[PDB]
Amino acid sequence: EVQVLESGGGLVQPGGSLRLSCAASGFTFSSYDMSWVRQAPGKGLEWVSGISYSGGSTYYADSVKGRFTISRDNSKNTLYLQMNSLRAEDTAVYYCARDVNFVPLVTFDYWGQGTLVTVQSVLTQPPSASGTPGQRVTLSCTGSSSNIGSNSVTWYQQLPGTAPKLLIYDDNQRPSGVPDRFSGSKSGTSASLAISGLRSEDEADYYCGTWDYSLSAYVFGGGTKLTVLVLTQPPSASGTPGQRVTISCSGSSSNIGSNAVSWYQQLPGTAPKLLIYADNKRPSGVPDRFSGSKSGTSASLAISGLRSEDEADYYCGAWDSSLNAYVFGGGTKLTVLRTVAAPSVFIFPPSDEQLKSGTASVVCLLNNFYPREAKVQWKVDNALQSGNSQESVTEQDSKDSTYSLSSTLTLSKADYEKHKVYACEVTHQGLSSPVTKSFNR
Amino acid sequence: EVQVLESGGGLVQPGGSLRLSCAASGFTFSSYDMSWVRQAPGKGLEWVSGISYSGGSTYYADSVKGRFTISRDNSKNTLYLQMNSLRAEDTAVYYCARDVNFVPLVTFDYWGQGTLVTVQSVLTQPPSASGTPGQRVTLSCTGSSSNIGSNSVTWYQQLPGTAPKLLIYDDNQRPSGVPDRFSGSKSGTSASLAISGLRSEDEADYYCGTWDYSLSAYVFGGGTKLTVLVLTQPPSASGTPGQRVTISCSGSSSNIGSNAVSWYQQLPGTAPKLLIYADNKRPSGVPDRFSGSKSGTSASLAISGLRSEDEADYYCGAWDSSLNAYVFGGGTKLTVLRTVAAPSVFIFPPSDEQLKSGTASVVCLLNNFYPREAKVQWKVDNALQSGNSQESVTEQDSKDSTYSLSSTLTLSKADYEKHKVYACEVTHQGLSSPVTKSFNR
Amino acid sequence: VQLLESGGGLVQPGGSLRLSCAASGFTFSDYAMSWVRQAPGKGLEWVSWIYSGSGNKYYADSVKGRFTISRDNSKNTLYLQMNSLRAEDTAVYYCARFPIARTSNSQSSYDGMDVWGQGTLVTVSSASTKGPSVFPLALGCLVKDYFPEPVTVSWNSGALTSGVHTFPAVLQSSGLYSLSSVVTCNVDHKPSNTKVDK
Amino acid sequence: VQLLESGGGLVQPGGSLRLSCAASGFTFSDYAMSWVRQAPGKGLEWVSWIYSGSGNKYYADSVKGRFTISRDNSKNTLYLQMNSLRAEDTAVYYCARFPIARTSNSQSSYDGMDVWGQGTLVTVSSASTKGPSVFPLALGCLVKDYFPEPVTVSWNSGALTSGVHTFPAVLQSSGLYSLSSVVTCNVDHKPSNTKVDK
Amino acid sequence: VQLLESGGGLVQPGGSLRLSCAASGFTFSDYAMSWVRQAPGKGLEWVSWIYSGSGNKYYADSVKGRFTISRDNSKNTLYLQMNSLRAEDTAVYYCARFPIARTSNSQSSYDGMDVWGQGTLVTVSSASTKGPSVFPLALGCLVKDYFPEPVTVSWNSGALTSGVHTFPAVLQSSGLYSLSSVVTCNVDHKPSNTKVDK
Repeated sequence: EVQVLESGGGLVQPGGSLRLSCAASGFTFSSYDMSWVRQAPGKGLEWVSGISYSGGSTYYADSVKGRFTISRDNSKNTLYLQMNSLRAEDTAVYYCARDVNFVPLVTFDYWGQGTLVTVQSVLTQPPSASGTPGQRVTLSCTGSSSNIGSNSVTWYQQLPGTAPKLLIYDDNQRPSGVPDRFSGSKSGTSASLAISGLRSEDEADYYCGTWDYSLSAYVFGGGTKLTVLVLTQPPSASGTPGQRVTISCSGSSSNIGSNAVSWYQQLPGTAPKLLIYADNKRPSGVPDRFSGSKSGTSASLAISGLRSEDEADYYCGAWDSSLNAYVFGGGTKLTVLRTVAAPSVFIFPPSDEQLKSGTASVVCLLNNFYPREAKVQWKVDNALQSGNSQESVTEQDSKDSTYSLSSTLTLSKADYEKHKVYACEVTHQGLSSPVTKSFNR
Repeated sequence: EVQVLESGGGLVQPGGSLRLSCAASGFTFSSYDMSWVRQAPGKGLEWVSGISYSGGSTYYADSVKGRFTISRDNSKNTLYLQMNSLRAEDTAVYYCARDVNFVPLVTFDYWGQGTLVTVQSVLTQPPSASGTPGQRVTLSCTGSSSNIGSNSVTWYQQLPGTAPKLLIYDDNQRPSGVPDRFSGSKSGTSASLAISGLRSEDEADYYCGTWDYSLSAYVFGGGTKLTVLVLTQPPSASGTPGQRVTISCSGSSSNIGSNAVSWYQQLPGTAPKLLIYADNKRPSGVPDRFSGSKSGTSASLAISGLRSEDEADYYCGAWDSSLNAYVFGGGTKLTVLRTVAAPSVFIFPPSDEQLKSGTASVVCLLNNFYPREAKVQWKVDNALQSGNSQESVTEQDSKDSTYSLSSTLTLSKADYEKHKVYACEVTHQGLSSPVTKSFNR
Repeated sequence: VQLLESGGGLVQPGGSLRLSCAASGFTFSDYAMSWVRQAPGKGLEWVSWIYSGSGNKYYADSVKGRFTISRDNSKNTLYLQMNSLRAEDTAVYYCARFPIARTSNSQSSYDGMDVWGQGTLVTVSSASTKGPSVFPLALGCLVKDYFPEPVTVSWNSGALTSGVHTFPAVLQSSGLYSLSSVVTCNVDHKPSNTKVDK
Repeated sequence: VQLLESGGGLVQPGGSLRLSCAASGFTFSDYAMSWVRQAPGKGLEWVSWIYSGSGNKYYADSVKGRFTISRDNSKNTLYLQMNSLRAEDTAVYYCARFPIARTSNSQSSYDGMDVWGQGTLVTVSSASTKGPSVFPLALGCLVKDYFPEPVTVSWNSGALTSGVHTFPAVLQSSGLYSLSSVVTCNVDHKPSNTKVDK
Repeated sequence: VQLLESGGGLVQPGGSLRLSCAASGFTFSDYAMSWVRQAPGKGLEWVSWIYSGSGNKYYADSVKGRFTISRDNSKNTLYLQMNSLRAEDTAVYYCARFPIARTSNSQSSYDGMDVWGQGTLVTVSSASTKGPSVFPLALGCLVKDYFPEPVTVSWNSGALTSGVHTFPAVLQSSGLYSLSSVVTCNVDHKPSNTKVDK
């Protein structure tokens, strides 16, 4: 802990006096330079003053030159700012910042919480910069040969309502705790910060600070409030039993990137079962092979060691922060690669209660066949049906892992006796030679 | 810890005396037999002497019989070798080895670090044996009925420049810390060690040691230094979006086997971006899906979850130890498998400034079409152009992931008015019926 | 833990009715609740979601205004008033418990639709009902001209279970569904409330 | 980190000139440097590599003797004198930083060509320059008879960006290149230094 | 660990003989022993299994009564008396050590047939032997008219090893086998005990 508490801020009147005291613990307070920095309510940071390790050299901003006295008592390891002959412009929040390095390469790492005292910037940093998630935004400081060119440029990220935080020091490096996402840059008399990829936590004010060997002050930057501006799933994945199938769905940042994805397994005719509830985690009661992993915007459900119980519709669902809806995936139809079976072919002439009912529904069946692709053509004595027969195939068998199809031809009562023979020809890979039972009237 | 430190080795002269003392801690030093073993620089182990648990029975090698006195003081738990009337052959490194078991089944597990003293083998173990990785090498000791047949055979693996390490004891077993890879064997008067599969850590000297009930010494084995014995890249890989594409390039041992491969992604019209820098590792700022893996001489770049931003030229580059050049890869042109689009066909008659310029460049365009394969034939009133029209297709669109092609026919100024109608016929999969706008003069 | 839905049946187009979901086996007030729609032979279409009556109720973009979800923690029930019903809403409604409260060590379907009820079936159609007609045919039995889906078809009243394959019903020209059970047949049609043993 | 190349332009065959690569954003003396050649519409040819001036300079087998690489760590620049230039060397030269110093925890493109500059373009040809000729045509605009490549072509000076497809120029019988931008057109030719708004 | 079988040779149909399996390298009394039959070019047909002489001996269903297995732990040998031999028993017999005693940390082929001997070859046939006749052919040599299988055929007495392909012998109309070695030829026939160098 290198915390620096601070107090002494309250309601005062113009032309008065105020003693601000901040106490530093956890480090050798008598060896590090410190400084007082000021932030007007809703305005960029303004560096009040700064005192060296020994307290011998003191530096003051020319806006407050000649009326603020910075002092440092190393015995109690505390540091004071004596504000005298105050003005109306001094109403702000005050921090005392630890200086990591000597001047001129000033580096403010640890900052006080903030004391609310009630009573132009050299670096022409842009007032604001708008970014988008995943973008590469370069927010560029600007100074003279005394500000940027000769001394280190340090970048502070101040979240709304918190003390500033160091991001970049010495023009290039980052502290232990800053993601590499942020990158410093400096060229001639112009510095910059590059944020590659943005998140919701990059919404903050970014300030560039540099010492001056001519102005003899640590000028800050101005504002630059950085602003950030359907689960597409495969229709039918498949794999052989014992394989590891990857069902990868993808939505958006609002759909899945920033929300917990879930994976459900709906077997035919049954309610879905949640197999994955977090981006990775798995509920108890589910086999350990059902792994889940969300990388960025793509969530992968890995099913290892397929079996006859693993064939089902695997949906991925995630809440939408924008649309405000728990959007599901398209629905991956997982099927196991079985050896091609032999379609057992049957046919039934319509019963006499069909004749008593006024219709004739003649049925042809193909049982225990793989794969799903198969055709049935109603050859009624070398004649093909014209868009009257209807057929639906079963789902893959829960144990045999095979298909069953039934084609029904629903013809008129008088149409049954006007013809003599009805038959159904089958086209499948398992039976190159067509098989057909030609029943007669 | 059963460590045994040892000291007392230094520069001496022939015919002198030297006291070597080794101190053992962590075990009951007064209950285990110990011994002094000697290794001439660049020569196999030679067992100097050995003293029992009580210090009552002492055994000496006949090469050093009558001039070395082994002694043991259990009170301080230390053990001494008094070398007297030294010879030139005694310049070596000395170890004191703890004996796990009684004699004759001697078993040397813990060894001293080695004291450098400066001043034939009974077991005819082969001088050397050459092996290959993953091989099954049998290095066979050989002795008489007194060496191998009656007493346990223990195998020590001495890494270059370290103390020996026990591998096999009692002809069959292994210590707690030796992989099962090593297997002892003994038949009659011939012992052997079998290493099934070899690695870089099996490069060592393997010695067979056995007691003698006739010679009354622990003879070692001799040596047996076990010894282990353009980036061709696909021109255009592809895959559907969401798939995992493997771009596998291969060079040589000098190209890629012994040097770190790197994978770069050059989007059309932009500088390449390093996606992989090590054989496996990935720089920050690159999506985690870009995996890399170098197996032997073949490096694989795996791109999982393709998108409209993933289409680029993926090069693999590796330094050459022989040619001394960062040999790169042919350049894999990755493209995403999009649904075949409809080529929007347009044509433009040459402007009148073409006539004022002296040429006529008539252009035909096919926009938003997939795949890359498409043809344009300039049908100038049922006549085909003869090698004058030139065309170049765009790269796959950064967002639409489709192609755009333009064919330009550059004919003479007088050639434009000598004919009346010019037209361009298109051949593509997306438009079976050709589409053409027949402009007129 | 069990959620039982009631109120699924014949609905005239533009009609009004009330799905009631009795939830038992868990502290009903602690978990959010939701309704999920599944058109026959189609995917899961989220209907609506609620946690507190006084809070914000969330609805699908296609049902905003014509649906109203509510809770009754005293009765441990979740109510869905659907009014001015449109044709595409003929479906199966599942009452799903959406946990929104994760505790320290107890890790439980936080934010996942945890448990789904059996689901009722709502038919938004002006067509009237018609009793199933059973016709005996591997022994089989057709069940034709019943409205609406579903009908519970079985062999020997569930005594003979192995080999009983049921294929989904079809939408015929008359708009009347038909299945067949293949290996007496029990055909039970709840909407028309007829039990037939053939 | 940025590497900016300068010195790419018209070169008479057998001529002499100097590519200067200003490197900023990193400790220049802490990383080897290299030049990489890319013939127009072709792969990358490793030109040369250097780490120290007193150190051995690696050169490609095809450029040994006619190329000379050097550093200036005071100016943070990498210089390449190319003399007696041959025809195949017309290309784009990239100045690439080749890290050769890996540290313990900091893992950084050790031995990988890490960062590549924008690259200049060198034309080894005796043909003189010629200003581009812009001809307005999905709205399009041809730019023909300009030498040498590249030319920066855009619609409405970059205001209209979506749908602007640029195809690579071609080598005609006259040796004069031509592109066209399709959706005013801004055509900026640096070697001839002409800005045309049509 | 090594198991060496002896006693494989010519057997008249209905004859009697004794396979002796000398086992060395392990404590013979601790592991069960077994005999496994392999018809030439066929699968492994288990013959018999034993652990103690006074215990229960297990035999294949096809060999019950005509086979007798026994041990001799003093000699570390496993004996198999086969009598009234039938035609299908012409095969290769392997003496296999079947560990049945697993210890705490030592995990060793418990209940697995661990180590198999080289196996002898038993021919149950009344046909007499006949010396091989070499017929030199990629160089090659044909060993025809030898009875029974096997014969050890090699090139240059094993000096020339690479490229020596040996194909399995065939059963001809005369019942006499024949191979050929392709790349002097050494043909060694143990049953007829003839060594031929051609």
